Amino acid sequence: AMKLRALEYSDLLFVHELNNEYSIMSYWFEEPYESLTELQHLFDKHLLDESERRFIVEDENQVVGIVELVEINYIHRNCEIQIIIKPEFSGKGYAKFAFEKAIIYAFNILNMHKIYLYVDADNKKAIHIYESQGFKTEGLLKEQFYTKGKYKDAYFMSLLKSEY
Amino acid sequence: AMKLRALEYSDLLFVHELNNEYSIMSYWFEEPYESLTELQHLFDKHLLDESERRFIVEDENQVVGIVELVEINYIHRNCEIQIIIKPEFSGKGYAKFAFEKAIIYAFNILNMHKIYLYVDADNKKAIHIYESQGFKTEGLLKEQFYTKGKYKDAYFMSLLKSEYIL
Amino acid sequence: AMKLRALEYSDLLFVHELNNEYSIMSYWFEEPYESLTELQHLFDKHLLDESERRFIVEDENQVVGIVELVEINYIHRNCEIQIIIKPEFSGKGYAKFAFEKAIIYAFNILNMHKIYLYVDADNKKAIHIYESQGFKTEGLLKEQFYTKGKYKDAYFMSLLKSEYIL
Amino acid sequence: AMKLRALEYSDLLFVHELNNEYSIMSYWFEEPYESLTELQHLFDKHLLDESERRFIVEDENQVVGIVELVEINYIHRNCEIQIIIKPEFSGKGYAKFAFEKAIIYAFNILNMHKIYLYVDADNKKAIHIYESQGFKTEGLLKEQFYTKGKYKDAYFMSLLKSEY
Amino acid sequence: AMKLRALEYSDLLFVHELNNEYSIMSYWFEEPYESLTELQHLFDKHLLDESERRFIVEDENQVVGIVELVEINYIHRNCEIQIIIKPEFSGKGYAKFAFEKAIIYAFNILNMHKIYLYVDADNKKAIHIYESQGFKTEGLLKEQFYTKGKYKDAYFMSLLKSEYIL
Amino acid sequence: AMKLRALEYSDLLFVHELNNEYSIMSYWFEEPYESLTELQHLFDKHLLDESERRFIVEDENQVVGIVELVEINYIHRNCEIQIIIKPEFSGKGYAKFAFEKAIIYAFNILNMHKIYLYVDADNKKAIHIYESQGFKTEGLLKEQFYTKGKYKDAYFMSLLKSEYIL
Amino acid sequence: AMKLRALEYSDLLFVHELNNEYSIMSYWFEEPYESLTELQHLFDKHLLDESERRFIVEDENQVVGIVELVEINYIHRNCEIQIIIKPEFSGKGYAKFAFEKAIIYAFNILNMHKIYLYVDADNKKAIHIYESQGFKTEGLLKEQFYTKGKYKDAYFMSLLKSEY
Amino acid sequence: AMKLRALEYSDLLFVHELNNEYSIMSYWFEEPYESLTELQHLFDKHLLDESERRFIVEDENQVVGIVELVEINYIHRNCEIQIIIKPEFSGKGYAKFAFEKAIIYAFNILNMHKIYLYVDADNKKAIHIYESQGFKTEGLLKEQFYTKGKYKDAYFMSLLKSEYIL
Amino acid sequence: AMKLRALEYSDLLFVHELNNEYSIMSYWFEEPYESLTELQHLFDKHLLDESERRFIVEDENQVVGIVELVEINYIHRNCEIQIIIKPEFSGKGYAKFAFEKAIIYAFNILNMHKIYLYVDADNKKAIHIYESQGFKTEGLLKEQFYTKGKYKDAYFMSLLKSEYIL
Amino acid sequence: AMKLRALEYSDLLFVHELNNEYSIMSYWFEEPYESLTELQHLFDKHLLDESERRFIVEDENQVVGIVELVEINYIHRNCEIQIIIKPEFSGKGYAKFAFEKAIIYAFNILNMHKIYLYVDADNKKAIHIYESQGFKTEGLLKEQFYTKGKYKDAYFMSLLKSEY
Amino acid sequence: AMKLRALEYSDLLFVHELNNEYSIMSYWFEEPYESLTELQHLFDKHLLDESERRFIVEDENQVVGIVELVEINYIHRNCEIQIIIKPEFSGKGYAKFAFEKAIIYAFNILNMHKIYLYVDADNKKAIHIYESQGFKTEGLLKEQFYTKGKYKDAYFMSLLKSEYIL
Amino acid sequence: AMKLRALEYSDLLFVHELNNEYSIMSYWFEEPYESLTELQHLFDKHLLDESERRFIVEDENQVVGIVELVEINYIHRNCEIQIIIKPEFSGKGYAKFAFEKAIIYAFNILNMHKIYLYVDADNKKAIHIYESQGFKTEGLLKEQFYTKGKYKDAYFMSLLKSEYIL
Repeated sequence: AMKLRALEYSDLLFVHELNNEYSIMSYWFEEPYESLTELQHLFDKHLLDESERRFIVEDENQVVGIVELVEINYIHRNCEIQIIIKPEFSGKGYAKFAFEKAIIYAFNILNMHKIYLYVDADNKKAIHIYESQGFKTEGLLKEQFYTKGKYKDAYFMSLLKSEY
Repeated sequence: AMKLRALEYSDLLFVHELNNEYSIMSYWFEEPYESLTELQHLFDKHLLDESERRFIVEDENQVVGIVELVEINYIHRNCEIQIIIKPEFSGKGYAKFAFEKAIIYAFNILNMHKIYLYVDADNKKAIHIYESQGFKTEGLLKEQFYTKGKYKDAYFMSLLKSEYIL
Repeated sequence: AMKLRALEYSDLLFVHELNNEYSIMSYWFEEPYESLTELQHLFDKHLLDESERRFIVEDENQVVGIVELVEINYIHRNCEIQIIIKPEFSGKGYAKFAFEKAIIYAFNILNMHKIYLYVDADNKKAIHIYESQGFKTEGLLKEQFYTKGKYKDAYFMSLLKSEYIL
Repeated sequence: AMKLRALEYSDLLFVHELNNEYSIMSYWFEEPYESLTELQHLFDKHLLDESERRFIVEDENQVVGIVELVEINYIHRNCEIQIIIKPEFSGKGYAKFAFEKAIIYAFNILNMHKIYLYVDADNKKAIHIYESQGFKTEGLLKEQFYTKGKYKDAYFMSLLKSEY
Repeated sequence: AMKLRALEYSDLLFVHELNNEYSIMSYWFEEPYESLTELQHLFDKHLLDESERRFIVEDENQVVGIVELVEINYIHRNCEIQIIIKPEFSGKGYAKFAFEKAIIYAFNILNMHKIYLYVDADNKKAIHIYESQGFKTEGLLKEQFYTKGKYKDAYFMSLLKSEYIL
Repeated sequence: AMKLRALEYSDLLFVHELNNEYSIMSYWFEEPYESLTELQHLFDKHLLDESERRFIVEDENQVVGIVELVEINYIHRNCEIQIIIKPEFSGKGYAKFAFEKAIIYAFNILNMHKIYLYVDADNKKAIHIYESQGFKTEGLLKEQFYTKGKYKDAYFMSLLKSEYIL
Repeated sequence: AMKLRALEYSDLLFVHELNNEYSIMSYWFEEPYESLTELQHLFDKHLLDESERRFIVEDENQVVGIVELVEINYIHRNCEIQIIIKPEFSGKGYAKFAFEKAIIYAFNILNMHKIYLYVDADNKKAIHIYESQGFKTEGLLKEQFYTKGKYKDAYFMSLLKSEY
Repeated sequence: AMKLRALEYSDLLFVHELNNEYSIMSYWFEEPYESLTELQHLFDKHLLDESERRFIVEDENQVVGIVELVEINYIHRNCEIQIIIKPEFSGKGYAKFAFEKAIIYAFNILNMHKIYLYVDADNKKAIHIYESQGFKTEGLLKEQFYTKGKYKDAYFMSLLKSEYIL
Repeated sequence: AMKLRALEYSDLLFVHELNNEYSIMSYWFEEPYESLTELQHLFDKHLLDESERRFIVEDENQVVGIVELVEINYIHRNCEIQIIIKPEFSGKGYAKFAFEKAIIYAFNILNMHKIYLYVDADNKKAIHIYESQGFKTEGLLKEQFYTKGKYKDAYFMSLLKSEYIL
Repeated sequence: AMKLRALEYSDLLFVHELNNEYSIMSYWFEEPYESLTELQHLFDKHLLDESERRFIVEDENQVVGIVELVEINYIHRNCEIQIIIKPEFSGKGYAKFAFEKAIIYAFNILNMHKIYLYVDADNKKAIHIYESQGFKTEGLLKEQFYTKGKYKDAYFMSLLKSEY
Repeated sequence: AMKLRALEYSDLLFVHELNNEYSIMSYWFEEPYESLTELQHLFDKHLLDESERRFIVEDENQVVGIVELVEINYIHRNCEIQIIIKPEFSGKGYAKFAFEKAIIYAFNILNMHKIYLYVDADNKKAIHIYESQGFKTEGLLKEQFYTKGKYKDAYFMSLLKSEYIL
Repeated sequence: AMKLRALEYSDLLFVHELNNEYSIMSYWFEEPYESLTELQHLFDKHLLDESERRFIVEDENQVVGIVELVEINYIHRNCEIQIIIKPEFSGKGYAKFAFEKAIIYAFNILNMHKIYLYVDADNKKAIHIYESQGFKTEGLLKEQFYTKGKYKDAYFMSLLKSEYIL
């Protein structure tokens, strides 16, 4: 049994660890540096931010990951989606479930018209996970991000509600 | 023995659980997403908001639900009513008790002239529970809400004090 | 042994209970709805309010009630008096003692020239308890309040210092 | 032609003068002392106070008086009414018009159930003005106010909507 | 030539005049009382309120009215519409132009799915002006408002984008 | 024609001058140093201070002086009175009129039971001006103040309301 | 062994009790009403108030009373003195010691030129305690205070440093 | 002679006009609604925002347009570029000059590694103006925006510094 | 005719001119750098600072200098004195008048017991002006200050009230 | 006649223009972008900043330039010096005078022990102006700044008080 | 083994004890009165005050005293020094160690040019302890302080870095 | 196993110790004085400061040191690097690992173009530890700092990314 539940202050500890792991943040072009105090101040800052919906992917025993619908625009009705499953719990398909539930939330609850995401071109794993759900590559932004000491190309992929 | 009491800060932990259940919030067109900190900040924000009266529905042993009189207008003397009995305690008549007690509170204490509510046209259970108390359908707002990925119609039902006590 | 002391923050919980009992509040035309947080914010708000003196009525064992000198005007030298003894401790004469001590505080310490009160015209018990101390009815405000789904009249009663010393 | 219009900051000057006249304030048990700065701070303080409705009685040429519905309670549905016409403009029936318009506002707009007022027992003028409109004496509060160096009795009068 | 533009702080002087006219506010169940300072503080308060879009209706020479899209919900994708053309400029078709431009703004720019409004059941002028644009009566809320000392019913009318552009 | 009115912010400039004249302040044991900005901040500070009533004494043409009812205590019902007529307008009897009107304000409007004042034992002019109105010396505080490089004694004088009406 | 020590937040509990005793406050014309919260807010308010010096009179075992040098004026170099010994500990001369130490503080530390006090004319006890230390009656303010339902005369007494 | 300067508060009025023209905003997928007060508050809000560089495009006589380097990221070293020339001054080549100067600012002063932009797939004029400077289409985001009552696709175009120096 | 009056906000423009003259600030070991805004913020900061009494020295026609009693300690009853007469008005005896008036103010109004000052050991002009009034050298602080790129000694001079008036 | 005077709010207009000129800011590695509002907020922010001393170089008629002693450290007793003369007024030796006066201020008034500065290696003009006053090159920081689309080397030069 | 370390908030309890001892504060002309809350607020106030360096003097087992470098001026490069060793730990040479360590801190870390102090002319113990380290009497300020009900003279002593290390 | 992590508030205590050791700070020209409260306020102050990246150097068991990338400039793309390994854990090579990991962070994550540092010319150990990683001396700032009662020269050393990848 797996579920998605709103992010809570009490969970920031977990979110702290993830945000300070190099391997995880790198694949998503993030910086693996964030004090718990800064994370808590950011949680408080965006407490009423209706452009974001940060969730927690939880299995039958503990929290396993995070999934975020960010840049939620209510005029164009689209939003970016980000998924991060801790490598400790990779091996059990949590990413696909979290992705499906996040898509269902964005379309059926937030009434979004389109979802999009940026994925490292070399991250064929996540690329295939996304393609399985109906996401189609719409762009190839070359040298759009800098990580591991090099500029990396990123696929801009997306999915329309009409296609879902 | 059942009662309604004022919603307390200490009760938010329960309300939180209800505000994140998809099945519960859906029937009320709400969004099943709210951090405990957000709920607390909102409680603090509306602490002195006289347009709201959020009661907790409690039974002989523990809390069971929440009934709220919101959008209380004191010029037109009307307010919206919302009921949410946790499914764990469903089928015990708590909904009817809480709804009737809230009607009495609105008419006899708040001196309201009219009460109204929006109910999904498919929730015949709630429509019947409301009709039993005297609420009559006054409108059908088609595609008025959006839930479960579809636009849902809503009966605007209401009850007048004159119809409730003559 | 009975006494009156100043209302303390730590006492608010007791007050909270009283402020949510419909039976206690209705006779005083108040609304039986108040979260503990709202009561605490109100206590902090009026902490320096010199127009109010809220005393706790305590018996030999525990707190039994509340008395209040509100709307204290220092130019006209008068103030409204309110008393509430929890029904659990009713029938033991606490209300008369609290009324006497509050009158003494108003006249001898606050240097008030007059005390007044509103009492439901049907509440003959409180009316006689007040008349015993010399409070005389000076007005009949018809339909002055709304409670229990009906408009209620109220006696405006009062006692001058010149009548208290005579 | 006479009218009632919401009180404005720009009118406080007038309200200042009235509030510092002994003869006027005395009949209404008020204190004839108020700096313009204090009056402006009080106007700002009660800007969003929904328990009050302060108006201005204006004739065909200038402002003549003030009329206030205060202590507006929306549970018991009643409020106190106060009227003050500057003596310069006494002689033309402005008080009766202002009173009638204030009653109409309280009953037909604020949906009030009862209106009440305190009037000095010796103020037979205002007493008769009020009795003409249907107000009935409900109480005689003796020595309820102190002015001109003596305690004065005050009639508590009122009018129900059913009677109006 | 007629246009709708964003409401500006400098325009409040006009809005003030409209917010204190009994005849205008009555048909919209509003209260004809608002100090210029209150209106300014409210404008400042809702400056960043994305649930509102308050347009001023202007003609070839001067301002004539105000049309507002309020209660903009971005989940259910619906909003309420309100029109007020000053009587001085009535009978010139400004109301129809402003209403149609506001409908277009809501459907084509705000990406709204439905528009609705409350109209007094006696204001057949406004009911007809709204029916001409495609609005259909979806409800009759009896005694829903209180104005001119009487409880007034209100037609809940609405228009769907699907019905407006297919 | 002479009058007393409430102290206004616009009057502070006048006050400023008086508050920087050594001759005027020394007799009242004050310090002749006060920037206009400090006086304005003090006026704003005590704007809502109900313990003080600062009146301007105005003649037929211009402002001539200041009178003050300070340390107004509403439990003991007394207050200190202070008067200062600019030497430019001295000798015309303004001080006696201001004293009489201030006493009348304290007794008849503020409902004071007693008025008191401090006056330099050498200032026989002010002493006689006070004794004319019924103020009687109740104390001689020796070396109570320090001015002009010397410790100065002061008469504590006062007048009861019972003596003022008799 | 007796001592005087600066008033501390931790001692306000004691100061609370004293301030709510009718018999004690009455003799000093104070009002026997004060919540602990108000007392703490007042302590915080006057934390940096250099016009006051509030002490605590402590014996060999516990706190017994309070003594305050208030209205400290540094131009005229004088201040009012107030002493309150809890009746429980009356019987042991704590008031005389506290008074002497407060006088020594005012004169030798604060460099005051004169000390004064108000004492109820009927309080012959405190009057004699003060006269023993050299205080001389300088005034009789009749009906200066109101307590126990009556106006009471108060002796204004004082002591110069030159006389001490 | 044409130039680019920093956006000043005094310029906001001009911006205001541009930000309320439907024709100008629709092509950039913006909403043509913004009170002057909101624009001023936004200018003050982002005054210290180092992620944005908003320049005014000025000609020999007056201000003609705006250019903007927004979403400036200093880790990945890229930023979005936006340009708007008022239609009154269109056809004179101002847009190309502004684009060139903004690219030069981004690459030579901000040390950016890449610039990118969104442009409506139908706006062939802007597309060619961008392609002239070396911006190459890297993506086609279908139904990425909503304007004029229709979902619109957008080319994601961009230019690297290595292509600009080569 | 010469006088000393309280320093006013409006006077800062003059003080500014003096606070940026190297020759003036040097003899007083101050730094000849201070923006008008800094001077204004400092005036506002010390507005209620009772440890300072900053007088402006004025003549028959215009302002000429500034004399200040700073570091006013009310336990030890001593304060430092500083004089600055603008060179334009030098050689007219303004310094002696201002210094003597300040001494009188300190001893006779502030009730100070001792006055002191630091003076450069080379400024024999100031040393003599101070000795003429009774100030006696009590210390020689070598290399106590740093000005004109060199460490300068300073005479600590002082005057007792007992020595000034016996 | 030339002088240096403290920077004033009223002068920020001038400072605005200079700060938005590309040629000037480039030689000093600054960014030629600054709104007048931002400049005023920065002036207010550093109003009490004792680590800075910003002056204005003024000739017989108008303001000509700016000179700043920044990063004033009072432990190590050193500070950076920056000079900017508007090109309109280049041709009259204002830079040398401003530099000399700033050095005199830093050493003789601020009691500094050492002054230092960064100058573009290609800016032989300013380099020689500085060398004339006794400044000696202590370092060559290669690619220390980025301007005009290229990394530029900067001479770190300085002057001790003992050498001055 | 002895050391000096920065004063910590947790250390205030000790400092409090020293700030209320008459014998200790007297020799330093301080007032033996300070609530723990006042001391804490002052510590918080001067938390970022670079003019002060308050060290605690600790021994092998526990805290023993406090040594402070105050009035640190960074233009003239001088500061005042104050030592207070609790009498319980007197006669063990802690004063000399702390004073010498503070001198070293001022000259070698803070880069001060001169150190000075005020000492009661009767405290020959402290005068000798200071002379042993090189401090030389530079002034005699008579009646400069007031303690134990008498005006006390004070030696202004000081030490130059040039005299300490040549 | 050794690692670098982000500096946490809970780590400040460790930092506090290091920041009060004269031996550790002197080599980095810092002052060995800092209360824990000041360090906490500084951590909170720079919490959102993107110009700094303060890492803790941790070994297999406990925290051993600190490394810092400060003065991070994103236009010129450079930053200063600082390292401090507590002497207790010196000699185990932690400093070289921390330096390498910090350089990697600056170049590969922050995208820095150059790193630089100041090191005491006598600290040959740190100089060689830096030269091993490719840092080359670019300047000799003589008498650039003041510590241990003497002015000290410092090597300005640095490493480009082009040299790090080559």
